[PDB]
Amino acid sequence: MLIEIHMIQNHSPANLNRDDLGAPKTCYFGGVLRSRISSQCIKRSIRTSNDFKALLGGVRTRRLADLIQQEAGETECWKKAQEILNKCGFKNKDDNTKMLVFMSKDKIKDLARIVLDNSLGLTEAAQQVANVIAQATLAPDIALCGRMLEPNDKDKDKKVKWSNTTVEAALQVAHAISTHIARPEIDYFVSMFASACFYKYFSIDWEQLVKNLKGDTNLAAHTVGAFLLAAAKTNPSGKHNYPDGILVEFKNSPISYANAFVRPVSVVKESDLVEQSIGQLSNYVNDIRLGYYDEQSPVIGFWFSPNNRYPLGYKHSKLASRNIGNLNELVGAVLDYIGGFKWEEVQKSK
Amino acid sequence: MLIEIHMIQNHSPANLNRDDLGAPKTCYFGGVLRSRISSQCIKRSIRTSNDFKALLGGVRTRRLADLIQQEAGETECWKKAQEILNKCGFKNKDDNTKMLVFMSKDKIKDLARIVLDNSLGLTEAAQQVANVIAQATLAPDIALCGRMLEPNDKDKDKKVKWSNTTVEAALQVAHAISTHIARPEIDYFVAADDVPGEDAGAGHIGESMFASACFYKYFSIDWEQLVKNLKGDTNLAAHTVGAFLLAAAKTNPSGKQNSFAAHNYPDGILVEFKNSPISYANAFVRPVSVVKESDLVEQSIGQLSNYVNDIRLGYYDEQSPVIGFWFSPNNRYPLGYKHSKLASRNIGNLNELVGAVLDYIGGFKWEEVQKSKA
Amino acid sequence: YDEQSPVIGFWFSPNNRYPLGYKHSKLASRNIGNLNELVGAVLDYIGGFKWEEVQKSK
Amino acid sequence: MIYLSRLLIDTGGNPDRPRPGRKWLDNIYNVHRRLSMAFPSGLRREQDPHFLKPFSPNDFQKTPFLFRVDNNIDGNDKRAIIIVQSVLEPDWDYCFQNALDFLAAPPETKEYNPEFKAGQLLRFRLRVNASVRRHIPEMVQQDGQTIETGKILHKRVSLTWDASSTPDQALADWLAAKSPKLGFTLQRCELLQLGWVYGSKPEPWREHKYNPLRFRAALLEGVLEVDDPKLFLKTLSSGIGKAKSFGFGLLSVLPI
Repeated sequence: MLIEIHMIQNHSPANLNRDDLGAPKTCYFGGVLRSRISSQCIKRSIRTSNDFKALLGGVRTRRLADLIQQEAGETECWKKAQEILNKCGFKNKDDNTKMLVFMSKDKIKDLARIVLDNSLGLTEAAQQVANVIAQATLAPDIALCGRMLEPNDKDKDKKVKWSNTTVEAALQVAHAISTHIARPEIDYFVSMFASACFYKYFSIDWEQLVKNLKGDTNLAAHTVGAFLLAAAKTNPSGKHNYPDGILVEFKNSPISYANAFVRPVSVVKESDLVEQSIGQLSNYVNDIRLGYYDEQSPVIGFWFSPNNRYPLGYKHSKLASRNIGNLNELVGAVLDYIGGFKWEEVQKSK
Repeated sequence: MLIEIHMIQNHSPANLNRDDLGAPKTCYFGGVLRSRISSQCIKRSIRTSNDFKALLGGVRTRRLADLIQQEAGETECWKKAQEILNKCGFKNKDDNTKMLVFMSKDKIKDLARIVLDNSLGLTEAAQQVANVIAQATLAPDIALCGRMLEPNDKDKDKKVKWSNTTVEAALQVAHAISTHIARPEIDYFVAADDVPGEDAGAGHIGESMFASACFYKYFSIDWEQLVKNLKGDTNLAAHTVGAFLLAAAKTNPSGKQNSFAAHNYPDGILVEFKNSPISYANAFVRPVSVVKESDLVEQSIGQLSNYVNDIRLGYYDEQSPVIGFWFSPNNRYPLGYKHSKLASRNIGNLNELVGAVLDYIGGFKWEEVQKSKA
Repeated sequence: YDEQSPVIGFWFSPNNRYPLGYKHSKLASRNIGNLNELVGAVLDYIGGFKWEEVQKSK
Repeated sequence: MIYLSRLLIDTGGNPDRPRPGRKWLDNIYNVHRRLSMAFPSGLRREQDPHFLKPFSPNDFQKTPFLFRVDNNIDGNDKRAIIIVQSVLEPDWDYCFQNALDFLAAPPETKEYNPEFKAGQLLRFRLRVNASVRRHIPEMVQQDGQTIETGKILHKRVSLTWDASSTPDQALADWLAAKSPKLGFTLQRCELLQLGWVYGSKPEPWREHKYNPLRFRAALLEGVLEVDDPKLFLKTLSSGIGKAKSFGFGLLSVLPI
């Protein structure tokens, strides 16, 4: 099945994304301009957070020869590794390579073992190195973010071959869009700034996560729980600012509630921006509940608010199965629907 | 009688269809730039969909001999099949023939029998393969999208003859266009090298292009040609129509959707049955401009309502009645907001919209139509 | 030409969606809002042929 | 009677159209040169009044000029903002008479005059590069193993903080430490841009060379208090930090 998390959060502009010109990212949605948080920004912010630090099993390196010279101790295995990587296909422009390698933190030792071994030639070393960095997949970060690693062919030996160096992603993160029109800064041609209301949509494929992790189940459950905790407990760059409301549902087809905010939630009062947005979401959800979700497989959902402050049921519609107020209880409630999955026993897996 | 599906669907910021340079597909309509989603992409997303997976009896292959080997068993048949296909009219310059064969249907077992038949030589075996490729004629996606292949006459020794291949497809898909000015945006991405380095550290600097738009999609199914292309089997025809309607209603192109997840659903579906095909893209010749007290989707539906009412009143023939089914999600945006009841009925859910479409088509239902998997 | 032959013209738009010019009118002798009525008016000016019995010619 | 105006840059629209303004802002020296030429010497206007000659900076005059790179006046249009000030009269019809593709709207200018009082509140945005002059051990080659000599190189390291300190109050403490020297006192300030700023420089048969210009910029905003009005008039049009000529010293005179 597919787990979909729609959260409403308040994010100050001092803790957001930027383009090459220092501008906060903006997108044209519904004909009006909105503040945007890029999907890769949320992805790396979840990756480098404290909650996901136990599952940071992947590395993205242009300088792999430095990682080769981290455990051997002997000085003279840096140039040999560089020539091995050049013969595999990765160009030698500087101490770093020209391509980005998505690796895992258990084959670096094997790479150093192959490099330090002097009983084999350069071509067989390149073949063994490709066999190493083509199955380096057993990492939850690799499973979530996906991988597309690909070598250069003009500067590669004709005998060394490459296996399937492509792992398809299991995480579909939408670009976060502000429900309101983005607040203009004070034009200077004449605690400080109000946080913007952001809608985030994360889709995780359970099946794609479990074939990306070679069938390992409790590691994937720990990955999902830590991802939810990191999504509700992060702030991209800098820096509790808890999300205003989290809806988690489980269906077989992806659905985006972004069209709730085709009409901007244009509220003059600053304190009414959040709950009105929640109301708008409920309206659209109800329509998507009725206009598309009948028969076949009914979808169930769990709603979360800080101590149940902002409900989403319009006080009569049971479109959310339960409204809970604890984030860890939300993680437990979404873990046990997939089957068993006690959160207290899932942390003992990488 | 002609089945017509018009859809209004607002997408989140994404890049559903890209060119070789990564730019989203634009078009110049009404003198202004619109976001374009190609009809081929919609056709593939329909064909490679969850609901339209029971009718995917159509394969487009250059690796034909490897399927022959796959279902031929442990016997080695690649070389003889390659020679037979070479003299049949499919040249081979590598480990792939340069001829996309839409023989499609799952009678690969017949081609296997001709290939492994150690009783006839290569010429009449090529003839018996050629007369079984020409009689594909089945599976719903060939009735929807036909064939073109014409062997090769710089090869294919003249002792072997060939038969008809063209299927004369019954599905017409317009390229989906936006109702307003295309707004393409630059996105900045970095790689952010994980290990510490001497510099600030970013493994890759580059640009990506995306956009957000409200698309109008147009599908036309010629019911009689679709029945003729299936050689009868009206139940398979109705299953094709219903699966096409449901799959087009819930599917999106998979281009760049892992980072631009925009699985939004349509807000307006106008299904109309009539003898002549009509495209309402002229409704959006003028771009939709956002008004302060309404949204872009509602304005697009209003412009569609105005143009559809004008078209029905201006092209009305008493001997050819024109009807309409209007579906909105839980009646979110009614079509005739101003004065008119344009559609014969407004329908709140997709399932009985499909059921009413099948009721008009032949009075068939959605339940017993499922049996013809083919 | 403004005299002798007066050039009779008919303007058809779907439900009069587009008027033939927002300037001074009477450029077209009849602003017809239907195609079948335009065919009937054309056949009437050709000499009074109704659409029904010309269909029986072939 | 200071000279405050606005230059307006698109940074948007169709990505397929090559926009020379976008690469104009993506380097320090380009905007520095273009705004430096924006106060030409008076004899050149008498000689060539049409901006139609190969220029030379020796013919130009030198003034401690300064600008500000901002963006995003919203209202359904992303747009980029250049705020310039110096001491002499600039010209905008002379400067961008062939560079209409650089801008997205014609520039505008009015007369502005600043006033200051004692113990009066203010609102400000500044940009100062994080620069701490330090003695470092040299670290060169990096060919597999580290190699150092006893020489201690002298440069300006970017600001670093201890692991038990967030960047926010670290830069707040920097601004609090630098406040009483320059002539003001604050109660709180907000960090909203910490990052890296990159550039390159050409210099004099000869060749051209590229070296990555490096600056740890820090743009802040919000609520200023003063201790004396006389300690602020010498701060405007001069700068308070480093990279003074590079556009890192504008005092936002918005008393509110």
